[PDB]
Amino acid sequence: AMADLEQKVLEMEASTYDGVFIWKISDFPRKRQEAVAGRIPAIFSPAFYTSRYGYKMCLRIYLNGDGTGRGTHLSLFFVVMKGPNDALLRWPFNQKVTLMLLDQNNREHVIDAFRPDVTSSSFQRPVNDMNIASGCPLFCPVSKMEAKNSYVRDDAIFIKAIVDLTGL
Amino acid sequence: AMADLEQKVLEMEASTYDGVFIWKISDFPRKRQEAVAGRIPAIFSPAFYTSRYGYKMCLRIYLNGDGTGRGTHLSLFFVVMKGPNDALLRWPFNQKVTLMLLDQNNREHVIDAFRPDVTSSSFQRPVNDMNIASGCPLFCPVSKMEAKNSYVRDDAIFIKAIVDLTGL
Amino acid sequence: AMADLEQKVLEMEASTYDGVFIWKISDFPRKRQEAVAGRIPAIFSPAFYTSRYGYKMCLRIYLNGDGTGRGTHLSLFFVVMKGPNDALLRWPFNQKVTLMLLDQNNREHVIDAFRPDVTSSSFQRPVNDMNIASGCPLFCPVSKMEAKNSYVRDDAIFIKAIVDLTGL
Repeated sequence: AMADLEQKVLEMEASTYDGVFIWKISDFPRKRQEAVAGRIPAIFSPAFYTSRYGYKMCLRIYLNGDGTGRGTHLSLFFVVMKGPNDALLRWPFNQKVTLMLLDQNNREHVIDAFRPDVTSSSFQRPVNDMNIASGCPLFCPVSKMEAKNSYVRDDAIFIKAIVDLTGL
Repeated sequence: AMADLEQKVLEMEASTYDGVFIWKISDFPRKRQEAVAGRIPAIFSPAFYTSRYGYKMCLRIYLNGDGTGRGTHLSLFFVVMKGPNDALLRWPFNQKVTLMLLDQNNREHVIDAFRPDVTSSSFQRPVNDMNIASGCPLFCPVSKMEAKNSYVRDDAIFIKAIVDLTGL
Repeated sequence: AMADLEQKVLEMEASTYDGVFIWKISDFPRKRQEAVAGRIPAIFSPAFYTSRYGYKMCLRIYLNGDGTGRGTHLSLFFVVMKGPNDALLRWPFNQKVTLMLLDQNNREHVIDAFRPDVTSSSFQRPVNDMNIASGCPLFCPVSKMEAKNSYVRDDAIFIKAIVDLTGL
């Protein structure tokens, strides 16, 4: 209950309530290796929300890829989580989501966006803590970022997510 | 102790600073019974604020009623609390307050509102931790909500408070 | 230890993310003496930010003065701190800053403002936890506030900082 409180505090510290989230991933080189090695393929980010009492969401990343991108790309996914106020929200979750890998030279960010499918189980009201993730298996070529460039800086990268709030 | 810190974290986690607060009350059936039994007549909600450094407030609810509503209605009250920045605020507190019991079918919420009386002890600058509560003794007939309907769902209800910020 | 987590909780509780910060200093008389006595000349305030992922900053105050104000005035300084997202921000920090000592009678606040100098090391990207502070050595005559008046009330004063967000 100390790592539980510690974890809670850590979660609160990272939460945002306007649909915009910036996830700094430090110790990049080590985590990158742990992915390549197959020890820790993926990492979950802290949770964030669409509004003070809105949808609860988090991100999941595979530094060395997943599925169609396994070993060739950085795969990034969006996750709808069971939120405390789900009973008050509209389902399925259907807000457009934009995912980005920030260029720390601020000249060319890697960006992609997707429209949730109303028929996918990924966006129905959560029964478990997290619904099945969905996103970009081929988000970024390992060569592009990682292998230097301006995405990795001082052994860290920044992932940014923007959830369109239209209709909320 | 660890109970002190843990309590602070919970408070911080529930705080809002824009005059809007949604209070989710879980274990509704049990709490409802504890009120009917007379063991725990009322419950206080976590605190929320009108602005980052605004008035501090909380709600107090009697699942089996208080005063004129005892045994017949759900009584809901508003409470002005001693805030850390009270010295910088205007007194008496005189913002219009709207109290709601949310319909989880989102079609017919129970709603009431009141205008604080500048002559009431309930709204003067707090001397004690909490001023005398003020609100709605006959907020909602026990029959309406509670006894099924669409207010209680999966053993929980949602109370919402909106403090008008005109002039702040 | 616990003091580590307790400290983090304290910092989170005080943080703001819109460039506006109000610092309540309690036990004023005692702290004032500790300054006059030379035991504790300065005090740092909790940190606050320009935006959710913006610059990290704090204030430093000398209740009995510093440098040109030592012994005659209250000296107040602004501090740019190493922030978690500095890599994504523009450097040097060059936002106009307004510092205030609030009149609790709300009629005459002590106010001053300054323009960061793009050539000062105080505003370059932080290498250490905190850059050199800069601000107002002659912010307020010890006679004005402190010595009574309406700045000190119930043994407390309020310092307010407003960071102009133009261009951010």
